[PDB]
Amino acid sequence: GVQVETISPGDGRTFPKRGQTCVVHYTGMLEDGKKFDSSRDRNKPFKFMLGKQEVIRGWEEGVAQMSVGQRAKLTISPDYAYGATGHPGIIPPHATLVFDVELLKLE
Ligand SMILES: [N+]
Repeated sequence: GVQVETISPGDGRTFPKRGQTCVVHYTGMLEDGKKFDSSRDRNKPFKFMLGKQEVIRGWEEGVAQMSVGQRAKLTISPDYAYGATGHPGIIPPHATLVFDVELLKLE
């Protein structure tokens, strides 16, 4: 599943609901700490609509437990990310992913 650990608290009241657009900044890493993706490097926030499955299951379930303004570390198992096949060339098979995610606002 996905484990959510707080890095900096959000408002503790406003939680994402299915259908809303989450605007986040994130950095993805492999178990070892190797960065594979980061909206922060592109200095452009990433947006996705909750419930539309346009992101991995771990994001759908983990970001829904975060509140606006919160920054958390999500540790995601293979079955909630890219599974056995992974994404050859970027993500290994059966990879446990770690994401540093900050929820900036909801639209
Ligand atoms: N995959």
